[PDB]
Amino acid sequence: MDVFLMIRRHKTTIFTDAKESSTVFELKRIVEGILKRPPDEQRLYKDDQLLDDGKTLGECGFTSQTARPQAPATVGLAFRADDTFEALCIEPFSSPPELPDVMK
Amino acid sequence: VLKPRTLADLIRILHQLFAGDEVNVEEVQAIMEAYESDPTEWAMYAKFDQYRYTRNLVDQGNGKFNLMILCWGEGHGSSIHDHTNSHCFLKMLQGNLKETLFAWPDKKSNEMVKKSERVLRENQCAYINDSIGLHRVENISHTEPAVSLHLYSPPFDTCHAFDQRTGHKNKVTMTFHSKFGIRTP
Amino acid sequence: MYVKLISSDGHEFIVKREHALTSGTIKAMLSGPGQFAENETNEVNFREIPSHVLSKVCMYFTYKVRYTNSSTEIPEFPIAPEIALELLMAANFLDC
Amino acid sequence: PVLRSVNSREPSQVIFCNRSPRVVLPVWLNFDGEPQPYPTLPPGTGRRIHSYRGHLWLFRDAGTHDGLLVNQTELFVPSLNVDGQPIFANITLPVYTLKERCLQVVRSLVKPENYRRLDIVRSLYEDLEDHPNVQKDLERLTQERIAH
Ligand SMILES: CC(=O)N[C@H](C(=O)N1C[C@H](O)C[C@H]1C(=O)NCc1ccc(-c2scnc2C)cc1)C(C)(C)C
Ligand SMILES: [Fe+2]
Repeated sequence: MDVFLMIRRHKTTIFTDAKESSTVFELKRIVEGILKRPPDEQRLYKDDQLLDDGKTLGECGFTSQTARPQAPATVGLAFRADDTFEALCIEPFSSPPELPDVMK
Repeated sequence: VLKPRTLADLIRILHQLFAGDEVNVEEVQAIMEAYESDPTEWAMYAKFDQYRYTRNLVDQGNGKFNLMILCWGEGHGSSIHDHTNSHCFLKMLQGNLKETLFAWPDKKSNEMVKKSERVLRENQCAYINDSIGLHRVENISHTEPAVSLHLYSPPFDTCHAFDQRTGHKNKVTMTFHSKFGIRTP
Repeated sequence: MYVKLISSDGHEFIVKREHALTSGTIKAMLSGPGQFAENETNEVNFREIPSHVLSKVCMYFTYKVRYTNSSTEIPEFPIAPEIALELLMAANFLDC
Repeated sequence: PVLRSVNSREPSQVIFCNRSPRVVLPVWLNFDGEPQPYPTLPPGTGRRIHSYRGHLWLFRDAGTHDGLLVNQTELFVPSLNVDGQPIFANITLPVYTLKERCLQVVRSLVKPENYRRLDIVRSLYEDLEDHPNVQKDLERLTQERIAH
């Protein structure tokens, strides 16, 4: 069973997938393969809650109907400065113009 | 016997027959039975509704007679109806229908009486008027539809519906699902 | 295997390469002689597609890649009305 | 006309299965090749219907005439019931292009009288007005079969 995620930090967002039965550490492993930072220099969040390295994604809340290809779930990412960690920061996307009245 | 080669031929013949001074309902029925149903020749009038049967007008017949095709789903059926003193012919194009004939009501409400009950096999053509009684037609099949060819002379928009339990009347005005092959909502 | 798509407002979107080739114009860019030489960075700037629609576009990418060979049922791709007009312009440009 | 049902008169029971989120309109192609519609199927519903070997079907959104797939092709022809088992026709969404999916959506929200009041390049006004139609698709499909 596959979940579909956007891993987000600052203005960088990653589109990737994983199995509901794969763990958070395993997810840092592939974030390592993309932005080249080891999992010990990474923090992963679901909204505001830091995620345990050994908890499986299904156990953190990412499941079949919560993280779908056409509507992926969001995973926050924070790196280590080199002493300790930065604050979790994610810039939102832009906003669409207000709906034309011709479309009700 | 005059054997209609096509459905159009049968329609050309009927127009001639109803142009004469006297209509012989034995000869009309015989010639309608004679036409061997060919779906390529009437498929355009075969339109189905999931919930009820459909009335599909084909020819309004120079004001002297109506020609319709009715389309019966699985389990679809008429109500107990009269024919407003007009001749009525029914020919099977596809499937079967069970005709159940009822006698008219005694005046105080009571369950009407089944006089007879018969099945109409394909290409068979029946005749009914108010002189023989009132009927109700249903498609008994659980798996296949029914398609029938109706001729009513004079044409009528009106007739009466009968509660089998009481016999009291409610008179209806009949819709048309299509006219000449075109949907009419 | 991954390529970086950059929006007009500077949002970076890293998606799988074979996902991005869902776009006919991206496939034209990167499958022929426009392929990134290794001395280059795997970045494509879309300087007129804002981030709220570009993010939507990669959602379609994963959707299409996931359900193209599904054989019994697929969901509908949802489009909010506010982004519908802007999304339709990005799809016409991206040819997908 | 090449896309026509053949008058086989050999019956063939069929299961129509709508596993789309749309209201499906079954469309039969008569012996002259003209389309005739049939009762609509709500989402999630299945019905066992009466048909014949060699008859041509296709399936559309009953409200927008968007095209639908049936066993992952757009045309459906039943064979003969081998051993009296039914034939299954599985109606699904296709994976629309993003463009055709947005055009579906904004046709859903703005009346055609007002397409050209939208600030989009006029290349897309004509695209909006090119409403999905089944004889335009028949056009394509017959000329797809001529080129074997
Ligand atoms: C001998 C022949 O080919 N007959 C045709 C015929 O019976 N057909 C044509 C197609 O094969 C389907 C078949 C038919 O009309 N079947 C009855 C039917 C009624 C409702 C439905 C549906 S579709 C969705 N819900 C329902 C209930 C499907 C078929 C007609 C009578 C239309 C010329
Ligand atoms: Fe009658």
